Amino acid sequence: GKSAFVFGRIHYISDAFAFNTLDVEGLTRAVAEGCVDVFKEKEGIEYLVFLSSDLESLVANPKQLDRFLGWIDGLKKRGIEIINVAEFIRKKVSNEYKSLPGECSESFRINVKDYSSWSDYFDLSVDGRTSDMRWTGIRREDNVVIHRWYKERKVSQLWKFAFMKLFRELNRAVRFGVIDMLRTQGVSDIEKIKEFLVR
Amino acid sequence: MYMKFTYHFHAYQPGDIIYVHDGSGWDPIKYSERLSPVALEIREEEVKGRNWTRAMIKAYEYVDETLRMLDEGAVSVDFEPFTLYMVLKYKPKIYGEIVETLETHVEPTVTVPFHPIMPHLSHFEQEILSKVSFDFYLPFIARKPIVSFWLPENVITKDTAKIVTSATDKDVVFLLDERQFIGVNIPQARFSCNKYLCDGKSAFVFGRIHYISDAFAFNTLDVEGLTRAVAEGCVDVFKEKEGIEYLVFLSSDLESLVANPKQLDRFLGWIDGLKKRGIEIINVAEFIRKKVSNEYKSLPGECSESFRINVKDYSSWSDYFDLSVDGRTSDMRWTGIRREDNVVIHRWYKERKVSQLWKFAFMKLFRELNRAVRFGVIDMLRTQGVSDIEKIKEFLVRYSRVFFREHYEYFELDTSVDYVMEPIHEADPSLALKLGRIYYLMLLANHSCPRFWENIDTRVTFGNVATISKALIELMELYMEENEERANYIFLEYMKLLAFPQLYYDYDLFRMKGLEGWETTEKAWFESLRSEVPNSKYNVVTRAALYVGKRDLPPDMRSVIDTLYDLEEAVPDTGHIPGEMHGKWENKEWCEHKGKD
Amino acid sequence: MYMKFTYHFHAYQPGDIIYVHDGSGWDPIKYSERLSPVALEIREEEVKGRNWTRAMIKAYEYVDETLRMLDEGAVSVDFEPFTLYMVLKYKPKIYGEIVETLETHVEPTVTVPFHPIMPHLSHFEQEILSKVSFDFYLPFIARKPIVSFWLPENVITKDTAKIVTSATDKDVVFLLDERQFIGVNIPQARFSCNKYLCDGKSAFVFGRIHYISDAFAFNTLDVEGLTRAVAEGCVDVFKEKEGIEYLVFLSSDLESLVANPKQLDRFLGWIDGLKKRGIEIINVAEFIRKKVSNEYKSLPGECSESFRINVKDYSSWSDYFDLSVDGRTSDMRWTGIRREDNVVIHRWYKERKVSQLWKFAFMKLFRELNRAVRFGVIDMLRTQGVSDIEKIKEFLVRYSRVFFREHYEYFELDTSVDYVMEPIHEADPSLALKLGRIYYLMLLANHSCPRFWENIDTRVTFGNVATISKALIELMELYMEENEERANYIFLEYMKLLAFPQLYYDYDLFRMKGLEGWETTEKAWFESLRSEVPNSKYNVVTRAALYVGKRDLPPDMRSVIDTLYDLEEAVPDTGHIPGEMHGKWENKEWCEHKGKD
Repeated sequence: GKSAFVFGRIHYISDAFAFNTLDVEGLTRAVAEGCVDVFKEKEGIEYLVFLSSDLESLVANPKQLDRFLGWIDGLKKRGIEIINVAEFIRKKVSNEYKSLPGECSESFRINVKDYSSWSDYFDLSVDGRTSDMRWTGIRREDNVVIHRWYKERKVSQLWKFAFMKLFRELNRAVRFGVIDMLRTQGVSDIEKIKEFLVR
Repeated sequence: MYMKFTYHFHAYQPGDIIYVHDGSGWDPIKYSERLSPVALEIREEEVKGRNWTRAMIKAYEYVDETLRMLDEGAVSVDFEPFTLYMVLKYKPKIYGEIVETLETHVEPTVTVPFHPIMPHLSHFEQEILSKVSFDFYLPFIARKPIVSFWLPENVITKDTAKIVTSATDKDVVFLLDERQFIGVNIPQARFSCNKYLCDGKSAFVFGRIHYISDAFAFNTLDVEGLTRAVAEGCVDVFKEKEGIEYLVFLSSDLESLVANPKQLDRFLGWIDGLKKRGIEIINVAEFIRKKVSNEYKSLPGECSESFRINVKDYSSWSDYFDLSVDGRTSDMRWTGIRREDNVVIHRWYKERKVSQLWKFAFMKLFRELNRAVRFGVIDMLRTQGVSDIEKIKEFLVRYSRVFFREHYEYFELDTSVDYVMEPIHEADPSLALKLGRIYYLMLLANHSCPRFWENIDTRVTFGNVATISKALIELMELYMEENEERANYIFLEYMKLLAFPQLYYDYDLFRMKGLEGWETTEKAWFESLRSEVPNSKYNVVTRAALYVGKRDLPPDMRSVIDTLYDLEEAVPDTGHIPGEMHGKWENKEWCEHKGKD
Repeated sequence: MYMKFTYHFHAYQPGDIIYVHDGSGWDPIKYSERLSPVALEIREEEVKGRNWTRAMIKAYEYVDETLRMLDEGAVSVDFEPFTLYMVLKYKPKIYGEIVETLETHVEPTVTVPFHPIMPHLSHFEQEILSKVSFDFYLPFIARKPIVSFWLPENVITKDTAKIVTSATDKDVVFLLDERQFIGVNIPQARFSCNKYLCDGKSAFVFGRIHYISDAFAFNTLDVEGLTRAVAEGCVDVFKEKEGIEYLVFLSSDLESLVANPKQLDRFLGWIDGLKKRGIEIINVAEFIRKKVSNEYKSLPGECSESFRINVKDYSSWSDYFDLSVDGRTSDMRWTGIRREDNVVIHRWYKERKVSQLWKFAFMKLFRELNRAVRFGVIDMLRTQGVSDIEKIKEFLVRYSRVFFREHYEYFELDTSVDYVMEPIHEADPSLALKLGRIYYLMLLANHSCPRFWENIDTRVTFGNVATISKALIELMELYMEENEERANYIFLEYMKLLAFPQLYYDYDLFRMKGLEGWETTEKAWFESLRSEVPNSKYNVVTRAALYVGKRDLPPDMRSVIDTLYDLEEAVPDTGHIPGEMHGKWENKEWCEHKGKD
């Protein structure tokens, strides 16, 4: 019905910062060199390297704030402009930034895998993509229940499925309660109840 | 750097055969070639040939001189067998230089005779071709425990991989394109030593990066851009810090080194640029050996069955990627059909859209012709007391020593009649060697090339059809000698070539769905078949079938084609192959044949 | 009793045509017939003919005399159009008697010209045949608001039912077999006035009881047993108490009335026995009318869309029921394939098992030949300015007035060239009427009969092939006159008949699975094709194609078949049809052709 823009982070560089597995030189090179699009540099076409992490990664260790500042500084020194995903798109559509033919349009539509995530147990992926098995305890591709290591023992993740399922039922019990009781008060329009719950 | 780099080059020419001469089958085939003068510019020199094949064979000498400038073991090369054979026959000095290079200086890579799409052949043909590939390459690979292998257009399926790996005791490395990998994403698998399960055994696999390979091959990045794309764009910052070697693997046609006059120097400059960046140039097999030997450091499990990845069946290195719906390649280029939604595609040619439906019909017809020939061989050998299909297979593999005799003899390998006939020694060699010739003409007729291009009317389509017509008429005539009804079973097959346009109806192609909705109409089919040359009103398939038939058919059958067709319009002239337009042709409007001698 | 009873008889002869004579297409076809003397015993009399068709036409007079002994409106009868036409030409007095009976005494039932399996034809052919069926029957059905309809072998699909019902404004009653019903069990639906949705409109349906019908037709129960099976075995105790009329409907070939010498008297005795039990004999259409008029009492909803039942697509009245896996019939008898598990079946013939794979190939080949003819007609009419496919369809329907001219003229219906050419009056009638002839020879060639029997080598298979060969050679020659390349598109089609055994390979029949596991092997295929006559070494398809080709092919093409084949072995002799063995044949070992005159 509508179409959305989409950007996908690079997991391995994002986590390299967030979990302190590469120094500032390494992070700078991983981006400035590792992500270079030589064709777009030639054609003078802007492209966006987009990374993401929890904000709390900035205090995951006492040096994270300086590391991040040094990283961004390293990139600017490479001639890399730091610019947010929205202002990036805005600068594209405005044609302040040159584009490929069809860029930021509905011919540049890509797909996204249903139930994929940014933080799933990737070591169990069978398609090289992510899923939601971490929160359900079930790998969908072969419909099996997984286990994980915890304090030296393997633990079934079956409890997550039950937890999730139970809450679907509690959630509905509460929602129907609200609707049933508001009905007694002479409120029949479910859309008015929705607007209320929103307000 | 811990990054290593290598390049693989694949060399192949379909040849310029327009009419195979009659022969007994006891010797390699002889033939008439197209006369279509053309020249290639290499640096400041012009290299001229009487046809494209002969121009390119001369060019191969310049390529070899350039490969000799590289360090030992830097790159790998496969030469398609009949291509190397044509070099041997035409310019044995050039063959000598190339084989010396393959022996000592570059890693030799095994590939299939006649460059068919392997998963578009029956298992029986694939089996014979796989065994012949390793035999033909014996002089270059005899002592090697691991060998790399080049499937034509890198079109692979698990079944085809099983046939190939079953045909040798060596470990195989398949050279592929990274867009073929599945069950892992591209960055996740990149540059590591991965393996691939082909059932009974596993193979190593490496996948090229097409955008960098093509930036070289089609001259869209300068040497500095190529150097940057590799040294920077491919860096693995983690492996650099861990001191773990990884391989950036690229591949192109060997002929890309003469795609324009500066290619040879661009390539040398690129390699020099990488070496100066601290990147060692090391071929795929040596890279694996160093990982396996622990001379290089590995990720846990690297180079073992723990590092298995999957490859998409029917994927390739050269598909029409702009039509991909899964981010991977397929074989739609050669079949005319996108598998994911089962639709017949179109492509542009001379600024009009042309349905690719003809490719499906051509492929399907050849599957049928191939079996008619194979079953004819099996049937006639049965009449000679040979009933064991495995002995027949052995004979057909050994017959490559007749077909490529001078190559095996160059390397002091036995090509004698007694060697070739050994598995079927109860059979009359006059009949058996004729059947071997017929079988090999059929194999030669399965070049993938016609289906690579958007337009049917090319010299390679003419060649495939003229070659299979030779085989069919000879097989028909063997059955006539027996006073057999089966002779007309074979005439039926030849009639399907002559009456190629009728296959739209007979194959029910009207039932298929076009991508845009018009590609499977009668109008789209017939328009796709229109002649591209003014001196023939017939489509190229009919044209070639007539060209051979008017020479070879028995008199009654010749009178039939003389009545139905204007035989003066059966000429070898065809449309040009778009990829050959960089040549300096005497006739650049179409692919001529000068017929005065 | 409230029970009502009726019988339906279906009359059809494939004919004995062995070679159609050349003709312009302006007149009905003329032809040479098989000379194979045979006699039928009816009561104490012998009825003799020069061939089976002519013997049976004489027999029809005895059948008519017996039907005239029944009460008015008791039974229904369909006569296949060309069968009735052959009666008219050979014995017009017998045709007169039959048509008088159809006009006044029995309910006339519409059926399709040439008795093809309708769901085994393309929609286009089915459409033409459906429209012709109602036109041909105009003299018998013009004033009727409801008409019964006989699909050959009762093979039906919802799509075919839609084509048939769309071809008339009348309500249709389909006469079927109760083993065809689905979505209801047999006792649940039995004897009621049910309907059937064929999309836009609905039809009435009645399903025969095969075991009682066959007990009569094959003489396995005496008259008292037949009477009991109906009056007792079919009683609906509830409807008897409720006073609700119900119809026990049975059906057989009309020729079952001469399957042995006592059949006619058995039938009359059976009807007499039922009437004495209080059972009124009333044809299907009259039964429906009485329900609809409320002269009879109905269950709530009876005879309306409320009483809809379903019919299994591809079910029939005569399938190999011993191989059924769902308790219903199918079309495996004619295709050679059981649909439920997709396997190729075998049957017994002369105490050996014979694969039915040949039936699939024969069916598939004819689908292709049919289209080649139809597209040739459409293409050649296009060259005459006729582009509207609907006008072409109208012309092909009106052409039945040429093909069956004497029948329409008997009933004072317009058969003039101006009437027939009206929808395509811009076209040259010399060409158009030749194309109409060619199209109708193709239709005539689609008799279902060859595929009914277990063995390919029969006079009906010979006839179908000889007839389609005539059409193809004529169409080829029309294209030759235009100096067209398309002439060899048609020669290809004829070559597929000549080289019929090669279709095992070309149709990839080796990929199919046999029921027992051997039915799809090469050995099974070739054994199935072996000649059943000592004076021809060729399979019956090749034999017939040669028989016509040696007479009709242009001289160059005749020389080709003269070189590849022994034309003295192209004779019309074939194996016998198992169902004709009750006849007294001059040669009972095979179906001869005496060729001296």
